[PDB]
Amino acid sequence: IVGGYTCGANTVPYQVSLNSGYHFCGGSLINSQWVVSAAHCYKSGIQVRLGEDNINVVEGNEQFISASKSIVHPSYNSNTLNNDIMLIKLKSAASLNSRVASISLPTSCASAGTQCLISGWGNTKSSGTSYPDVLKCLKAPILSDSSCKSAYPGQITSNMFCAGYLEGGKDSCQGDSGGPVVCSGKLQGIVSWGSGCAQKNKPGVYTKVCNYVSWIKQTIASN
Ligand SMILES: [Ca+2]
Repeated sequence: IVGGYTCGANTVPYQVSLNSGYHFCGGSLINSQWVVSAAHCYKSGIQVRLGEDNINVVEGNEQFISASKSIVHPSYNSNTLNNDIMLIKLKSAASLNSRVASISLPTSCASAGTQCLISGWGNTKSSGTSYPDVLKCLKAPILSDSSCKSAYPGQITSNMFCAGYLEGGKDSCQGDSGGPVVCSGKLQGIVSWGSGCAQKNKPGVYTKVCNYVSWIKQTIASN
């Protein structure tokens, strides 16, 4: 997250870290046994880390649970990042409490102008690299589809939305991928892609979760 603020420990209780020996992507806990993330975060050997703030220090509220099954969206296209969403089943159910909690799926899509909370452990610089140990937060609005398509001609599908600031300076970034965009208490987006981080006229692009709720529910019901 570039241009954000330190969330505070366990104030984003649905945020997870995906770990394969190191943090590599975020995700969101959507019930006690399932996480949603970005398909471009797929790999084998995932351990899901819940209840994290500092990802390098054991602080006392963590739950570390390995994945038993990953399901990348059937129509994921790694060249265009269309349908950049996957589901991860945990080997055992998490213990839910005030600091480890699920986030609700949306019943409707959020409109442009809605303010959302984006969070993650990704790079905090637009030029260069600096990776934080603690969770960073950013409040940002959903942008109109016209402004999103004007920023990224030929690249925005119906399964994507833009959020952020056209002036630059505030954005998600590398390492935030897969993490949540929460608006009015619902998961509306997944950190997916962008050109660089926090550049002028290049806002973040997010998977539009409201388009996937039927697939998510059906998949969980059968796996
Ligand atoms: Ca920790």
